[PDB]
Amino acid sequence: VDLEETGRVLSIGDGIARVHGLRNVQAEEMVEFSSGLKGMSLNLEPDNVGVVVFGNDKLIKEGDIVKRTGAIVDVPVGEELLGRVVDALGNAIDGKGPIGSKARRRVGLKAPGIIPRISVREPMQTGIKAVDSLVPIGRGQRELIIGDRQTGKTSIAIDTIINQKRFNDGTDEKKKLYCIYVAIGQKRSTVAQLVKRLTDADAMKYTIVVSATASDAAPLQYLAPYSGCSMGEYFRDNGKHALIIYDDLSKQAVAYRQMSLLLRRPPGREAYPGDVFYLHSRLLERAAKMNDAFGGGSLTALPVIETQAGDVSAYIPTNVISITDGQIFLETELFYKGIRPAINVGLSVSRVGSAAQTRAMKQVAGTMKLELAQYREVALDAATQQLLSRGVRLTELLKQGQYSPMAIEEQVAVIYAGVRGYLDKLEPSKITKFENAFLSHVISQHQALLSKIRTDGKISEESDAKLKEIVTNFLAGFE
Amino acid sequence: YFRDNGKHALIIYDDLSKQAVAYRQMSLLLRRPPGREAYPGDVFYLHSRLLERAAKMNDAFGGGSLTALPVIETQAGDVSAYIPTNVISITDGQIFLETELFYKGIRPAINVGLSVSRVGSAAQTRAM
Amino acid sequence: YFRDNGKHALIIYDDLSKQAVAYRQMSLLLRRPPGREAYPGDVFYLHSRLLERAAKMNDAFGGGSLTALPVIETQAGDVSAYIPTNVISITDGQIFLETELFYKGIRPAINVGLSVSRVGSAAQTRAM
Amino acid sequence: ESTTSEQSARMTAMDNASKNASEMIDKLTLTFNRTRQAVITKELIEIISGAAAL
Amino acid sequence: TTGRIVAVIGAVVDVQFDEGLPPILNALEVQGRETRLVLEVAQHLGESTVRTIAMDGTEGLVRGQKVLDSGAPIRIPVGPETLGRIMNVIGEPIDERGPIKTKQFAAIHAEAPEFVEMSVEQEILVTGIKVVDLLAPYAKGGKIGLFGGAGVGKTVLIMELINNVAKAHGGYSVFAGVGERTREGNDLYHEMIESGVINLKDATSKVALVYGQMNEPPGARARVALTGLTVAEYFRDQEGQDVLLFIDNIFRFTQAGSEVSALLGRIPSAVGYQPTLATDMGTMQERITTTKKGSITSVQAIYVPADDLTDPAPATTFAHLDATTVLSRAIAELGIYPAVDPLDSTSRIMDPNIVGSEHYDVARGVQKILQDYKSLQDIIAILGMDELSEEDKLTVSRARKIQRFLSQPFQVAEVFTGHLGKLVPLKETIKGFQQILAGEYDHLPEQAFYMVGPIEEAVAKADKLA
Amino acid sequence: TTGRIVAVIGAVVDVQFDEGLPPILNALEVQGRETRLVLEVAQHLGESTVRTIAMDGTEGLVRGQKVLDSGAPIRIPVGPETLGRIMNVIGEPIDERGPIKTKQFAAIHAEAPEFVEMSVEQEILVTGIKVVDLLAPYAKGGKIGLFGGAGVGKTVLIMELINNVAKAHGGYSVFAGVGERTREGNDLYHEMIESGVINLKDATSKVALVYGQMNEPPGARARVALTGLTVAEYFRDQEGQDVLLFIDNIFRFTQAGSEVSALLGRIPSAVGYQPTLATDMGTMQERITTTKKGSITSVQAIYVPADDLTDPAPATTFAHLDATTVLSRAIAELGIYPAVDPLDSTSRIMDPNIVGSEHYDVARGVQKILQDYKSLQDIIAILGMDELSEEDKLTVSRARKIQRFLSQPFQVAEVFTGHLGKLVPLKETIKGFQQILAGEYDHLPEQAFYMVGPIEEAVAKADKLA
Ligand SMILES: Nc1ncnc2c1ncn2[C@@H]1O[C@H](COP(=O)(O)OP(=O)(O)NP(=O)(O)O)[C@@H](O)[C@H]1O
Ligand SMILES: Nc1ncnc2c1ncn2[C@@H]1O[C@H](COP(=O)(O)OP(=O)(O)NP(=O)(O)O)[C@@H](O)[C@H]1O
Ligand SMILES: O=c1c(O)c(-c2ccc(O)c(O)c2)oc2cc(O)cc(O)c12
Ligand SMILES: [Mg+2]
Ligand SMILES: [Mg+2]
Repeated sequence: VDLEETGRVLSIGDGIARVHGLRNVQAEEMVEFSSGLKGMSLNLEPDNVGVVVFGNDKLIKEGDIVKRTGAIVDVPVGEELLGRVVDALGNAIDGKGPIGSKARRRVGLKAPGIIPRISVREPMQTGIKAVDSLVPIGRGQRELIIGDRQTGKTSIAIDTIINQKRFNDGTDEKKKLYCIYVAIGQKRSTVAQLVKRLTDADAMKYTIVVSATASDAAPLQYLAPYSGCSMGEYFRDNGKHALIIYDDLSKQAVAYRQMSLLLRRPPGREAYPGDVFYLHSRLLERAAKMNDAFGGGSLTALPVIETQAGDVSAYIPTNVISITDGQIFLETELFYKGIRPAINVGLSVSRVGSAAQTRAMKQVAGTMKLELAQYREVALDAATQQLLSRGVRLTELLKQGQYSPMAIEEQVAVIYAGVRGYLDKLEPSKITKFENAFLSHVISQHQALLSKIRTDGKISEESDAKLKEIVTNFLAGFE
Repeated sequence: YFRDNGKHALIIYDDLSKQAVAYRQMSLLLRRPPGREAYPGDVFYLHSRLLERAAKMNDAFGGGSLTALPVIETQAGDVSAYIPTNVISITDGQIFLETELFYKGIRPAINVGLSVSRVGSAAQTRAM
Repeated sequence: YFRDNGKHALIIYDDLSKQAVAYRQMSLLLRRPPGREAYPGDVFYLHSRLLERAAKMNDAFGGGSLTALPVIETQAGDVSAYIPTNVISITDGQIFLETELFYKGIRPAINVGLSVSRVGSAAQTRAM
Repeated sequence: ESTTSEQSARMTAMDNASKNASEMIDKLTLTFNRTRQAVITKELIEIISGAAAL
Repeated sequence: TTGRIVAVIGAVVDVQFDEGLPPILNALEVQGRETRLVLEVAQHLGESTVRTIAMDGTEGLVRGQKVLDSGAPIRIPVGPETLGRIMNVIGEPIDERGPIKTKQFAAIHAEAPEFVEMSVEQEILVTGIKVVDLLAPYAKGGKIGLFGGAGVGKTVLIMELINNVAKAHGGYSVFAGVGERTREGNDLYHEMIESGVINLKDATSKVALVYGQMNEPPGARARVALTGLTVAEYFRDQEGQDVLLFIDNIFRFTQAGSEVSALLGRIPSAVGYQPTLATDMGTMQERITTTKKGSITSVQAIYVPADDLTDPAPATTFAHLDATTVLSRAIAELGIYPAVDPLDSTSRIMDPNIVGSEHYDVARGVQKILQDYKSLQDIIAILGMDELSEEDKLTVSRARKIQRFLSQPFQVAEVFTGHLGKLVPLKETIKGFQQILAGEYDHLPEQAFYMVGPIEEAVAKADKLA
Repeated sequence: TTGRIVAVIGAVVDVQFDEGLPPILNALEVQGRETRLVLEVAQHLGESTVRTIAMDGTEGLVRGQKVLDSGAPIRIPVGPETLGRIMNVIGEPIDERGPIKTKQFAAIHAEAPEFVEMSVEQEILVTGIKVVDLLAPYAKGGKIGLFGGAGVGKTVLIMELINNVAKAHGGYSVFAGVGERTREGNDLYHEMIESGVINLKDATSKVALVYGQMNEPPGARARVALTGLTVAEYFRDQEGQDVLLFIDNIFRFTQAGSEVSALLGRIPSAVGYQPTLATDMGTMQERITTTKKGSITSVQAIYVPADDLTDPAPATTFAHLDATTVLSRAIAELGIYPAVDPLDSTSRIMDPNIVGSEHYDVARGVQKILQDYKSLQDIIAILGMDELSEEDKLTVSRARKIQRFLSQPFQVAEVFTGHLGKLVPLKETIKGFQQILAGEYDHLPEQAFYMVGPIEEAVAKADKLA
C-alpha cells in the first residue's frame, strides 16, 4: 500500500530500474528489491526513481516491489573482515559464514581536508629492491602501478602485501600495516589463486579482499573500490595504517563507461563520460596521512592502471597520473628481456616518498640512482666505460623473483656490495648468483650487523667498516 | 532457379557498397539506431543472408550451383572499414585490386600477394 | 555604408574561428542538432553570407568597395581541416602562416606555395 | 685497408638505419591505430549527438 | 501465459502480456509459424511490454500474433546424445538425423561458478603435442588464443586436440561455430566424419557441434557460444570431465554482441563497440573454468581487426587468455606440422612455480637456442656455414634438430599421409628436448628428428637410414 | 519565499517555488542539513521551477525537502581577515581557526572590468628562470599560463615561481587550489607557515588561500576559481595594490563544468564538453586582470588532457594569456627540466622595443637554431649524425648545447635533480646563450651545459670533466 517507503518497478532494461513511489528516499540511499538484490537511488525525478542495480537485473521485473533501507549506501567495516573474501557490498564469498561486523561506513565519504593531514614520513616497505630504493613509498601516499597487460603489475602489489608479515608478527603497533586488495574486472580464478597465495604466505590473516570480477555486473565493479576504501578508512581514522590496492582502475573506468553510456550520458574522449576523472580523484584522495591530532593513522593506495602498448599519454592513464603522487611504470620490453621487476626507472617517480625512506637505504641508494642515471645516457674511453660496467651490474642487483620480499636491511646489504664497487670485476651473468650466495651468508653468519642496521635505521661508521670487511672477505671467497 | 534445377549460375553484385548505402538510408529515416559509419546493426545480416544463398548443391538436390562475385568499393585502401570488413569476412576469399599496380602497368591490377581463394586447388584442373 | 556611397573600406574579422564557436554555442542551446564537429549544418553559410558582402561596386552603383581580411586559426598547422577549408572555399585566396617558417626567420611567416590570390595581377600596379 | 674499413662501416651504418627504421615503423603503427580508433569513435559520437538532439 | 506482438522492427520484437511478465533472458515461442521462432526477452519497457531479440527472421509477423512465454531461458538438449550431432542456437538438430534424444535439458544462461567453487591450483592440460606442451602449454580450465586462418593445418590441429583430450583425459569436446560460414560448417562436418572424431554408425563421437551461421540474426549469433558452452557444462558438472570447448570465432561473438546492442538503441562505446563489451565477454568467459567437479578448457580462434592488438575486441579478449597458439604460414612452408610458431606462441603458466623448474628451463633453453639460431641466419647467408665457431656450429646443428623434433604426426591425419599418429606424454616431451640440448644426439642426422613422436623414434629412424 | 526540491541528479537539483522565484545566480540554502548546502540557480525551467547546481554532496536529499532563497549570489569574506586563512568555495573557513570576521562580503559572481578599465602598460617580470626570461618572458601584471600534461612539471614550476617572485613581493598574494591534490594544499600551507608568509599569531600574513580540490563535487570545483578570484579582486581594487594570483589548476574549472553540463540538459559540443565552454571561460578569465585601478599578476597552471593541446579546454585558454609556458612530456623524458617547449612558448612582450634588441636577437637566434635542429631530426633518426654536412653537424651540436643550457635546477625540485637550485639574472641568461650562439664553446662537451645556472658554471663543469 505504502508509496513513501516503498515503490514498484516501472521498467528495467539498461541496468537501471525506474521506480514509481519511494516518495521518501534520499539521493544515494540503498534500496532493496523483493528478489534480495540491493540498489542505489541515483536519479530522483518528479515521477520516478532511477535505481542503479548492484547485481543481475534479469532478477528484476516490472511490478517488483522495492523498499527503502533508510541508509545512504554503506558497507560493513572493521577488523572482522581481516582474512575474509567479500564482494562489493561486504557480503562474504569465501563460505566461512557471516562477518561479525559491528561498525558500518558510507562508501561515498569525502576525503580528509587540508588540516587533518601531514606529509608522508613512515616507510611503506614493499620488500622490492627496485621500489624501496628508487621509488620509495610513504604511508598515506598514492603510487600508481602502471603498464601493459602481463608486465608484473599485480606482483608488485602481492609482494608488498606479503612483505608486511615481518612487521605484523612483531609487537610494534606503529610498524604494522593492514592490507586490502580490491579485485575489479579480474578473472575469479585469478582472485581465488591470489588468496591461496596469501594464505600459503600466511599474509591473508591481515588482509581484506574485495571482489567484483569479470562476470559481476558493472555497478558492482564500479562500487568495489569505494567499498574497500571505506574499510581502509576505518584503520586510517583509528590510529592505524592500511594499504589498499585497486586492481585495476582501468577495468573500473570501463564498467563506469558502460553505466554512463547505458544512462545516455554524452560520451567524450574514448567514449568516456566527463566525470571519469572525478570517479578516480574522489576515491584516491581518501588515501591520506593523518597528523598526530587525528590519530596519526594513514591509508596508502596502489591503484593499478593497464596501458595499451605502453601509451601513458592516453586519457585514463594521464587522469590517474594526475591524481597520484608518482608512478611505477612497468615496461613490456624490459619484462620480455627478463628484467624483472620490469621497472622503467626514468619514467618512474615517487613525488613524496623520499622523506619516508630509511636513512640506511638513502646512504646506498642516492649514489645508485646517480650511477643508473649516468648509465642510460650511454645505453671506449676509461671514464665512460666504468659507467657501463657499473650500470649492467646494478641492473642485475635490482632483478628480483616473486614471493621473496626482502627486509629493508637485507636490501641495503645487497645494494652496498654494488655501489661500493665490489662487483666491478665479476662478470654480469654471475651477479644474480653472487647476490643469493652473499645474502644467505650475511643472514646466517652475521645476524648482529643486520639487526643493528634495522635498529639504528642507519649505517654507522662502525657498520660501514664491518660491512666492508664481510663483502671483501666473501668476494675473495666466492668462486 | 538455375541452382535448384541441376544447372549452374554466376551472379555479380555490382556493387554491395551502394546497396548498403541504400539500406542505411532507409534504417536511418525509419529512425532505427545508427552504429559505426551510421550503419544499422542488421547490415552484416543483410549481406550474410544474401551471400550464403550461393551454394554447391549435392547430387540428391540436382548438383546445381550458384557462384557469387560480390563487388565492394574501398575508400583509400581501407579494407578495415565497416562494410568491407563485413563482406570480406562473409566471403570465401578476395581479389584485391590496387591503383598503384594499375599505373605500374600491372593490369589486371590484382595484388597476388594479398588475394586469396580459400577453396583453392579444389577448383583447379590438373593442367593449371 | 562606405561600399555603397562611393567610398572604400577594409574590414578585418579577428577571428572567425571564435565567431563559429559562439554560433555553435548559440545553435546548440537553441536545440538545433549538431553537425560535423558539433558545429551547425549551416556553418559554411554563416561565413559565406558575411564574406560575400565584401564586394567591388560598378560605377552605376557608385564605384565603392568593401575588402575583407578574415582570420582563421588552425590547430597544429592543418589548413586542410574542415572549418579552414570552409573559409578558404569562400574567400578570394588565403595567406597561410606557419610557425616553422616563423622560427626559421621567414617573417612574415608566409608559406608561398600554399597561399594564393585569386585576383592576381589585376590587383597590382603595372610596376609591381 | 680502405675498402675493408668502408664495407664494414657501410654494413654497420645500414644495419643501424634498418634498425632505426624498424622502430619508427612500430611507433608510427601505434600512432596510426590510435588515430584509427579516434576517427571511428569521433565519427560515431557526431552521429549519436545528432540523433539524440531530434 | 500468452502475450501479443505490439511492434516488429527487424530483429527486435515487442510483446505485451496481460498478466505476469517473462523475466529478462526468457525464451518466447511465437505462434502460427512454419518453423520455430524464439524471442529472447531483453528489457522490460514498462506498460506490461517486453523488448525481445529474435533468434530467426521476423518476416511475416503481425501485430497481435500470439507469443507463449516458455517460463525459462533458452533450454537445449544436453548429454552424450548431442555428440556427433549438429545443433543450432536454440537446440534444434540441423544435421537432418532426426531428434536429439537426451533425458536432460539445460538453460543457456547460467552464472559463473562461485568463488568457493573455484580451483585454487593451476594445472597443465597435457595435449600430447610437443610444441604446445613444452613451450606454450595449455592450462586446465583456461582459454587459448588460436591465431591462424586457412591453410595452416588449423582444422587438423582442432580435430587432433579433440582426439588427444579424449585419449589422455577422457574428456569430450564441443565446437561452437559463432558466425559459421555454411560452406565451411559442412566441410568441417565431413572432415570430422572422415577423421573419426564424429561417427555416424556407432557412438564413438568425441565432439558435439553447435553452429550459429553467418546468415542468422545478430541475437542468434550472439547466443550460440552460450549454447555450445552449456553443452560443455553438462560434461563438466554432471560427468566430471576435463572438457574442451572450441569457439570459432571469438571476434564474431563480440561483433554479434555489438550488433544486438546497436539494435536495442544502446549508445556505442569506443571504436563503435557495445558499451557492455567487457561484461558480455566476462559473463561468458568466466563460465569457462576449473570447478571442484571438473573443468572446461576453451580454444578460441581470434581475428584481430585491422591487425590492431589494442582494438577493444582483442584487448578485451586478451584479459581472459591464459595461452596463445600461433599457427604460422611460414612454419607450414618449411614442412613443420603442426605449424605452431614456437617463439610467437606464449603461455601464462610457463612458470616454474606452476610447471616445475625442469619443464621451465628446457623450454627456455629451447626458446633461447631457436632465438640464437635466427641471429646467426644473417651470417649464414654471408659467411657460409663453415666459418662459424665450434660452439656456433653446434648451436645451428642442435637448433635445426629441435625445429624438426617439434613437428609431430597426427592420428587424425593418418588417412591423408599413411604415417602413424603420435601422442607424446609430457615427461617424454621434456626428456626428448632435454637431451638434444645436452648434445646427446649431435652425432645423429638432422632428418631423423622430423615427423617423429618420442625421442626413441628419432633413434629408430636414424638407425633405419642406410 | 520557500521552495521544495522536486528533482535530484548528482550535483544538479531542481527546486519549485510557490510565490517568489529566485533569480539566476542566487544562492539557495537547503533546509534540514548538518552542514551548509548551497545551491546556485542556473536556470528558470518554467512552471515555477528553477534548476540549480549544488556546492556540496547531494546524498541524503529527499523530494519535498525545503530550500530558502538567500536573496543574493554566493557571497564570501573579503579583505585583510582572509590573509593567512584557508576558505572553501562558499567562504567558510576550512583551517579550524574559527570565523573569518570581515567587514565586507563580496559576491563570487561579478562582471568583467569594462574596456575603459584596461591597462596597456608592459614591463618584464624577471623570474630568474632561463628559458622563460629569454624566450617567453613574463610581464608585471600580466596573465601567465603554464600548460602541461600529467606529471610534466606544472606544480613544481608554479611553486618555484612562488619562491622566485612572491618571496620578494611588497603586496598580497592569493592561492586558489582548483581541482588539485588536497595533500598539495597541506604541503603549501605548512610550507608557508615555516617561511612566515603565513603567520598564525601576527597579522603579517601576505597570502590568502582558497581551496576546492579533486575531492569536491563538480559544482564546488566549477566555482572555487570564482571564489579565489573574488578574494584577489578586493585586493586589486579596495587597496589599489599589486596582487599575485596563483591558480592550480584552472583546467579543473572547465572539466567541472563539463561534469554537470549533461545534467543541465545541454546538447554536448566537441569531445563531450559543454556547449558553453568558451563563454564560461571568458566570463571567468576576463575578471582575472590588471586594471587602471590595480595590478594582478596571474599565474595559472593548465592541465592538458591526454597530452592533447588541441583539446577544446587548453586550446581555448591560449587567447586568455599574455605569456604561455608550454611544458612537454617528450622534453621531460629527455631529462630536460623545466620541460619547457622553447618553440611553443610565447610572450606578448617578446618585442625589441620592450625587451631591447639584444635580448630579442639572442632569443630569435636560439629559436632559429632549435628550429633548424628540429628540421634535421628525421634524417638523424634514420641515418644518424654521420650523413650530415659539416654545417649541419655544427647546428646540431650548438642546438643540443643550447637545449641543455635551457634546463635549470630548481630550489623546489632539489630532491629530484640532486643539484642545488639556481636563479640566473636576466643579463647573464642573455650572455650565456649569446656566447653559445657565437661559437664560443663549440670545444666544450654537451653534458657541461646540463643542469647549471650561469654560463660560468657550464665552463667550470667542463673543467671538472677532466
Ligand atoms: N619478479 C618476477 N620474476 C619473475 N616472473 C614474474 C615476476 N613478477 C611477475 N612475474 C610473472 O609475470 C606474469 C605476469 O605478472 P602479473 O603480476 O600478473 O602482471 P600483470 O600486469 O598484473 N598481469 P595481468 O593483470 O594479467 O595483465 C606472471 O605469470 C608472473 O609469473
Ligand atoms: N623543474 C623540475 N626539476 C626536476 N624534476 C621535476 C621538475 N618538474 C617536475 N619534475 C618531476 O616531475 C614530477 C611531477 O612534477 P609536478 O610539478 O607535480 O608536475 P605536474 O604537471 O604538476 N603533475 P600533475 O599535477 O599530476 O599533472 C616531480 O615529482 C619531479 O619528479
Ligand atoms: O581526440 C578526440 C576527439 O577530439 C573526439 C571528438 C568527438 C566529438 C567531436 O564532435 C569532435 O570534434 C571530436 O573524439 C575522440 C574519441 C576517442 O576515442 C579518442 C580521442 O582521442 C578523441
Ligand atoms: Mg594483474
Ligand atoms: Mg600539479
